[PDB]
Amino acid sequence: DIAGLTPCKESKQFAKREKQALKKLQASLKLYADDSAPALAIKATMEKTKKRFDNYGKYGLLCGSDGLPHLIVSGDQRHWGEFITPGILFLYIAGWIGWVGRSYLIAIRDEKKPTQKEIIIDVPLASSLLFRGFSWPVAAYRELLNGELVDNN
Amino acid sequence: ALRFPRFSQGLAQDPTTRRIWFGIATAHDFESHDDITEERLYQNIFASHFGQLAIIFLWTSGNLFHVAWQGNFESWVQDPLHVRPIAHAIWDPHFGQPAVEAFTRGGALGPVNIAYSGVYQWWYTIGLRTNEDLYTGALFLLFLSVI
Amino acid sequence: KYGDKSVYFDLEDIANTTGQWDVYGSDAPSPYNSLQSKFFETFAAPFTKRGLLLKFLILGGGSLLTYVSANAPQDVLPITRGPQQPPKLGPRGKI
Amino acid sequence: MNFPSIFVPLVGLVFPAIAMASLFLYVQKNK
Amino acid sequence: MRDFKTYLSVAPVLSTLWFGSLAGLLIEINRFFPDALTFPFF
Amino acid sequence: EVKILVDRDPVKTSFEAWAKPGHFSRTIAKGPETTTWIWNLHADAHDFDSHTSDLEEISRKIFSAHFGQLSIIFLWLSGMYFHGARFSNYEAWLSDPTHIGPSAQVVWPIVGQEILNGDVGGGFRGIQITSGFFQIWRASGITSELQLYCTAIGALVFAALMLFAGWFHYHKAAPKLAWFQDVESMLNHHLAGLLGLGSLSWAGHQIHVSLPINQFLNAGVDPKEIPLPHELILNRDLLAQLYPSFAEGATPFFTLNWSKYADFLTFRGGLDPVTGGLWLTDTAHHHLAIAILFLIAGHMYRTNWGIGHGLKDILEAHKGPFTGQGHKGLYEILTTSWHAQLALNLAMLGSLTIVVAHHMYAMPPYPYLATDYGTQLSLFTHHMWIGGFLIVGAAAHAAIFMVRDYDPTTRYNDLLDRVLRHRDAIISHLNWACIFLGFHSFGLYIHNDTMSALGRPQDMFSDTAIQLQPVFAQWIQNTHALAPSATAPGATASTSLTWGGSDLVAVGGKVALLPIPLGTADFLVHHIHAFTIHVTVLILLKGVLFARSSRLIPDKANLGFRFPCDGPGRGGTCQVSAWDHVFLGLFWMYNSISVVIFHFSWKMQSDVWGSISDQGVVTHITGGNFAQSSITINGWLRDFLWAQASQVIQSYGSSLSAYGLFFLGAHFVWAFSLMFLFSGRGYWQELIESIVWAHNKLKVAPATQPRALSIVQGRAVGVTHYLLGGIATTWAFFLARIIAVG
Amino acid sequence: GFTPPELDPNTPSPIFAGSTGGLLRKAQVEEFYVITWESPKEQIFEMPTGGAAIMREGPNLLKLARKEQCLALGTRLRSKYKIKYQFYRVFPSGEVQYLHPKDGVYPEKVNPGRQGVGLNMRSIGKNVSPIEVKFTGKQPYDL
Ligand code: CLA
Ligand code: CLA
Ligand code: CLA
Ligand code: CLA
Ligand code: CLA
Ligand code: CLA
Repeated sequence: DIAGLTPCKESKQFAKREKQALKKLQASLKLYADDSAPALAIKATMEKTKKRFDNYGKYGLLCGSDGLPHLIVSGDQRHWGEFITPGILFLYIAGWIGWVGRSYLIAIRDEKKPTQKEIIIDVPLASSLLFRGFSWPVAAYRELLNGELVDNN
Repeated sequence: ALRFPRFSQGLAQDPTTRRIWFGIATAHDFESHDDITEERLYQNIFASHFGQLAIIFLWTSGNLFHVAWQGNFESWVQDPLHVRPIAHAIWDPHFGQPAVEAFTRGGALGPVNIAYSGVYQWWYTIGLRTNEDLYTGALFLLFLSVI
Repeated sequence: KYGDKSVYFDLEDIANTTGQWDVYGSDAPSPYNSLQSKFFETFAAPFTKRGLLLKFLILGGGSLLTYVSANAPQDVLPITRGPQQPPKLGPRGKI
Repeated sequence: MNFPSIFVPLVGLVFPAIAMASLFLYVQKNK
Repeated sequence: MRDFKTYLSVAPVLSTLWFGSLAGLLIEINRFFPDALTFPFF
Repeated sequence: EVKILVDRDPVKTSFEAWAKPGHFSRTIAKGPETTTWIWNLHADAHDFDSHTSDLEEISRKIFSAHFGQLSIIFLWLSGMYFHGARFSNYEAWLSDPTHIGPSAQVVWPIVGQEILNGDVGGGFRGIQITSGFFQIWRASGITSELQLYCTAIGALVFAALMLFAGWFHYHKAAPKLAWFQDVESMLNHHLAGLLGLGSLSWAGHQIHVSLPINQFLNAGVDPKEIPLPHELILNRDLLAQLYPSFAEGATPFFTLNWSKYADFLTFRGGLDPVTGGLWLTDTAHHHLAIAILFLIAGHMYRTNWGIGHGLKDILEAHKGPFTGQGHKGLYEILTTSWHAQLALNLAMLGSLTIVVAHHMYAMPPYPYLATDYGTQLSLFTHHMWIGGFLIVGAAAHAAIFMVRDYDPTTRYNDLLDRVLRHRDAIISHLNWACIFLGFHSFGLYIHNDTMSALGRPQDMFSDTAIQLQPVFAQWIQNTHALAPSATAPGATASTSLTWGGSDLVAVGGKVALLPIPLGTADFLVHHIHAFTIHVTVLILLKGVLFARSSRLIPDKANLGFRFPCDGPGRGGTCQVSAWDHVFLGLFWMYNSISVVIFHFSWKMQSDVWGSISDQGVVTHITGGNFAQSSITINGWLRDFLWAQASQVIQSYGSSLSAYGLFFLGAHFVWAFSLMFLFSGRGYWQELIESIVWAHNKLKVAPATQPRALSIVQGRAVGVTHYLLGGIATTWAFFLARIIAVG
Repeated sequence: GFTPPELDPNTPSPIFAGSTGGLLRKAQVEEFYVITWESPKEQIFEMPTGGAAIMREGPNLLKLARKEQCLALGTRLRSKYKIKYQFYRVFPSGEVQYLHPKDGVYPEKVNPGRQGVGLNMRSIGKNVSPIEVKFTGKQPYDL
């Protein structure tokens, strides 16, 4: 109960929102015969909604007074999977992309016409450097330690 | 210079209309004027500051006088709620009759504007209670503007 | 000269070169009656002086506008007369 | 005495006429 | 064939292929793991 | 002399030019030094006049680009026919057109977007379409999805044929210059073989296929039990039961007894009460007469045989005392300049599109088209926008002709010279006309707003006030209402139901068309329209006339057609080019078309569209508030924008939520355009300098030096995003409002 | 010692049918420019005031309102038709000032006898900061 928020699996308003969603979906479902393709699509949508609400309840999310889950980014260990773990994953992927791009730009820096390698990407070198960003934190840390990350102009 | 603006020889001899424009937006930029020194610039700044103080005092005096003369401060003091403040009266010859009907608010006998600047509450809190106090304050602020 | 064929520039004649002409001005004499002209000359003489006319126009216009606005009948302008209707309440009870 | 009926035309009509007349005469001067 | 591969290596064609593959991967991930608000694996 | 002049194998088919970007010109093929090159590569891509100075290669590139465009159009048509065959409810819509919404697109069940599959009816869930393809297919006699599939396959084959022809007529067998300059044979073939024969073939299809199938459909026969269209061709008695004149064959045609064909060729007019569209017999007779007129109008111009007319002689024969030498020299101008032809054809096609939109709204030619309010609104708005864009492009390319292809040393025209000599008079008179129209059209709205705000409703320009009645338009409406009485005795009914009378067509409880009243509000809106059109004309014509020189820049033609400025000199020479005149006129065309479509939407929602009760009364969508509210800007803001935007702001959570998202996104893009429109290049370049330093600090700066967008490109991006946002806003608002309530 | 050629008022004008882009009141109260050239063949050229004119063989004189128009027309004549051109400035008092070739030689090519005006013997980045020229009429670039 952080910041006066009830858990989503013990929230009456969360179940109420699920009830409204299922009622609207059933009202849409009543227009078609049960063996038809639109009826099957609506039933699949209802099952997806039920699974979504059950997963949101079981994930440990804290639901506000309006029945919607509220993310906590203060760093609480109960809610590290809302911001901190996806944030670390995003930082890893973004560092991968940035390191691969920087390595490609460094590799084609000392050429006769480097710009020709930017409008037309040299695919073998790019594919060689693609997996170099898997170990981007180690390479970046060592390059910073050896003073190769920055340029003193 | 021999032509408006007199503070800029370059703008004065302009044969186009932009001179009339450019003598307005460069009037208070003394540092770009013609044949100016440091002490003259500082004295002009001092005089303009005195003028600005005078207009501020005159504007406050006008607010007090119009509230005293056309507002309902005395009836607002007795009932701070359920009474709308009145800033100043409305005299518009272009007004139609329903405009006179809809704009007659408060205890006024004609069209008035409802004050939303909060001067009523500020003057009520700090001790002003009657219209003669507002008249005296307006006179004092006019005297301060003249000073 | 300027009037010769295929030539339109004269150094001694600038007004024709630069087109300084009276396109519609006519030097015909006055068509109005002499008595009409005399009556309008003596009856419009005080308005000849332009500074005096400007001052007189400003003062007369201001005085007449103020006199008309102040002493207009109450039934002419709707603003001169009051509401002549009972005032209505506000949407929170006069507040 | 109805003061708005005197001052509102004075400040909205007569004073602007005087002001723009004087400013037009002063701007178009050739000293 | 070398010229055609050079054309395939130009910026819009390569960007289109890369972003189409990425969009397909994201769409398939969203189909197989739908309605993801948290990271619950840990 | 008019032969087939074609050279064999002029251009080698290879991918070498694919591997090199910007091969077409010299300053660009050198390689990118800055990022601006990339933008230049997308700016001079289709400017064939700047790539080469030879007219033959330019014409061949134009011909093959036209072939590629035709291939793209055929591909798009194949896609529409396929998406009408599969993923559509056309067969369901055929049975109940008055209660089932047309739909031809379905979304996939991903990320919750399946909410866009709305209950359109007929046991189908999908996106409701407003292109009116269902009405075309019903008017064509299509009653099955197999026919749509066959049409899609045929259009795919035709797209492949167009692409092959485009490759063939440039890389293998390219026409010569004299082939393109044979304008007389081209006009003859395009008037007799393209328009005339096409109209004749479509009239044959309507007579032999559309008429019996539509008669069976309007007779209540179930679509699957209707005989196939080929069965009415092999069996003449099957067609003769519906139309007995078919028992006589073509002998009444060959004996000039055409009055025997008065059962399927009728001049009836009006609308079909069963379907709410034009009579298909009327369309058949119309297309037949149009085919005859075009076929006898296509044998006019001279060719290999001495009979015919010469365009040069016809032009040279018309010269008056005011115009001097007259139209002499225009043939050589028009036959040697593609930009002049583009200007003329763009203006004519835009005006044609505008008149097409007006005549489709006024006369719905397809069954169940008028009662489909969404289709009518979408078609009118879309073709209005297309016409405005083409009209703007007309002046845009006339300016290019004046800058580039105009010269008086050779190909000199007297009329163009006399136009250019008194251009100041034209521009000043049009300026005065624009000011006068703006005052006496919009100051009336301001006056009405002030009188209503001051509590003086008797002083406004209203119907219950000072009246500005369109006496001329009302007289025209009255004249066209009584046209069957005296002026056109052979017509049973009037040409439309929008003039007058007691006529009213209602299908399925919805009003198709009504006699449209004209009052003071229509007067004010039409004069607003005239003012906006005149201002757009002023901007575009000023750009065209001063594209070469003026009193400010006497050598503006040397600077080019598309240049930013001539520096801050002469007080400032910003946007002096004709390209900037086009860029400014784009906004005014947008404004004019927006006002036009707002007028159309509100007027048909208040005075035409609605519902018919069983007793007989008619209740409109907005209750006829156009007469009293549209005379003030506050009325447009409240009763049209604010009132009808409730159907697009409340669409969240339903099948119309994509329209709300597009509403918000279009507002966002329109706001985003103001950044490019209000700013300048220097600030962005100076900021890019700091960003470049930040990248250079970490050895990640690129070799292609980043540069801010050019001045002209900044204006182009601003106007493009402005038009996109301001048009998509109206698109989403119109679609959501007219689908939710119509 | 190059002497300026005197203006010949009796010079015939090119055949023109009239345009609205010609002279205005500025030609009367203020100066107006006059360009004289020598056409070796009767041909047709494009006026800087819009429209096309037909120059006659021999000397040709044309009066325009701005110096830029005169220079643009002269550049067109020199580049396209290869004609020597000289233009003057005429005041309402009748004074004539021989303008374009100040020494008989075109300004693009170097000619001895020209004096340097506006010449600064420093790089552009060595200009004095404005704070050092404040409260004085001298500008940083004028020093
Ligand atoms: C003790 C005597 C003294 C006093 C009273 C002042 C007072 C003043 N001097 Mg100073 N001055 C002094 C000594 C003094 N000076 C000396 C010895 C020198 C020479 C070394 C100067 C040199 C000098 C110069 C050169 C100038 C001034 C200026 C001013 C005026 C500033 C403008 C203004 O009115 O501020 C009003 C501000 C306040 C009263 C207080 C600050 C307001 C705070 C920030 C806000 C918070 C307050 C509160 C919430 C308000 C509520 C509002 C209400 C509606 C509820 C002010 C009249 C200017 C001038 O004279 O203009 C004409 C100016 O140009 N002075
Ligand atoms: C701020 C000051 C101001 C004032 C006091 C007025 C006053 C008035 N307005 Mg308005 N008006 C204003 C601003 C103002 N206007 C502006 C800015 C606009 C432009 C948007 C208008 C546009 C406007 C229109 C279009 C009309 C009015 C008219 C009216 C009249 C209302 C009914 C009536 O009295 O008719 C009775 C009217 C008269 C008896 C006129 C009396 C005038 C006196 C006798 C003339 C002699 C002096 C005169 C004022 C000029 C000289 C003074 C000075 C220039 C030297 C009244 C004169 C109406 C009008 O006057 O037409 C009849 C009208 O039709 N006004
Ligand atoms: C009577 C036969 C004829 C026909 C039908 C056309 C029709 C057409 N021509 Mg024209 N043309 C003709 C004779 C003809 N032309 C002659 C003799 C000349 C030389 C003087 C030209 C010169 C010419 C040029 C220079 C251009 C055209 C273009 C076009 C197209 C623009 C109209 C449009 O797209 O509508 C849509 C119309 C249709 C899709 C309806 C069906 C028409 C079929 C598909 C066309 C087959 C017609 C062809 C002439 C005969 C086949 C030749 C054979 C070897 C296969 C259209 C396909 C423009 C274009 O778009 O080119 C690609 C173009 O650039 N034409
Ligand atoms: C002011 C009077 C006037 C008007 C109103 C028009 C109006 C029209 N003309 Mg033009 N025309 C005029 C004078 C005029 N013309 C003169 C004097 C000539 C003789 C030089 C021509 C030559 C001409 C030709 C040869 C053709 C037109 C066509 C058309 C129509 C274009 C169809 C379109 O919008 O594309 C919609 C699609 C198409 C049908 C057109 C396809 C594109 C065409 C074939 C390309 C134009 C090429 C042209 C020959 C340029 C070659 C340059 C060469 C010297 C290198 C348009 C309505 C076309 C027409 O007849 O259409 C039925 C057409 O074929 N015009
Ligand atoms: C009918 C056919 C037509 C044709 C064949 C031409 C032909 C041409 N035009 Mg003209 N033009 C037309 C209509 C036409 N125009 C119209 C209707 C307009 C009014 C807008 C113009 C206005 C115009 C201008 C302002 C200019 C030309 C110029 C040109 C030339 C080069 C074009 C270029 O390189 O662009 C190549 C292609 C592009 C730059 C594509 C740009 C992207 C567009 C703007 C976006 C459309 C938005 C889209 C619907 C939104 C989707 C979202 C997105 C994510 C996909 C060429 C002669 C140019 C010129 O000759 O330069 C000297 C030029 O300056 N034209
Ligand atoms: C939304 C406000 C707006 C307004 C009011 C204007 C106004 C005008 N535009 Mg501009 N314009 C705008 C936005 C606007 N523009 C935008 C966004 C662009 C970018 C594309 C342009 C670009 C542009 C171009 C490219 C052109 C114009 C032109 C015109 C003028 C023609 C209309 C006319 O004179 O009728 C009369 C005047 C109006 C309708 C303005 C409102 C006046 C009302 C009716 C009366 C005011 C009452 C009265 C004066 C009393 C005054 C009170 C007193 C106290 C002073 C006019 C000055 C055209 C022009 O120059 O032609 C002459 C032109 O070619 N505009």
